[PDB]
Amino acid sequence: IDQQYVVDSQVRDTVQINMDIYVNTKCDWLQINVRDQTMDRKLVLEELQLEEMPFFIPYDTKVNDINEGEAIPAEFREKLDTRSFAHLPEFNGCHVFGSIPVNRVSGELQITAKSRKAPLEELKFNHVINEFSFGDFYPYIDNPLDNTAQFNQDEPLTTYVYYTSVVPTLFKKLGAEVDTNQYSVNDYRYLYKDVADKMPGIFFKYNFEPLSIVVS
Repeated sequence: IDQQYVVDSQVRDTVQINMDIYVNTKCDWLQINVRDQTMDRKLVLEELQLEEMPFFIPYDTKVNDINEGEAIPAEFREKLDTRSFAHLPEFNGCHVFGSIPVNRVSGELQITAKSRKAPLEELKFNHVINEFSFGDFYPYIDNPLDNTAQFNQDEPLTTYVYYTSVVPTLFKKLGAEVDTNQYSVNDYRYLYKDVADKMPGIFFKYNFEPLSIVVS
């Protein structure tokens, strides 16, 4: 097995963004938007499920603002109920998950407060990314943001921005019909005082590289 760079001929027009995230805010305060070069902000309503949860950071999850044994405050381990398989505002949470078809062009997925705006007290953008991927899942996949979390109990209104650069791949062991992609990422954070982008939140910027990696 060897991998080679080739010209991204046959550029697909669209790609699915797959997401499974916990946000430390109740669902009904949240809005999720997509925008790209071609279009103005489109509200993502029907493509995602938003479900109330007690916010928690799962095990086997990188806790990725180490700077600001165990970094998870034991307060934020998973709460259970008899039918798992009403809390402190510390545990306000929303499980956001689904797959969104977007144009395969430079764009951005935004999770922010609905905005005459959510009481800051209620807003906390601590989050856990269980999945964030592009295209069809495949056995070799290794997404940088999967199983990661950011939290800061002292900075709830922190804005997190991820810049993801997406590379389409052809694994000859899988076929060309499967929409396989991998990405690299660089990360930014902004304190609320600086942001006061005018509304804070969690932002995934994405662009698609004009090459492919062929795996033979």
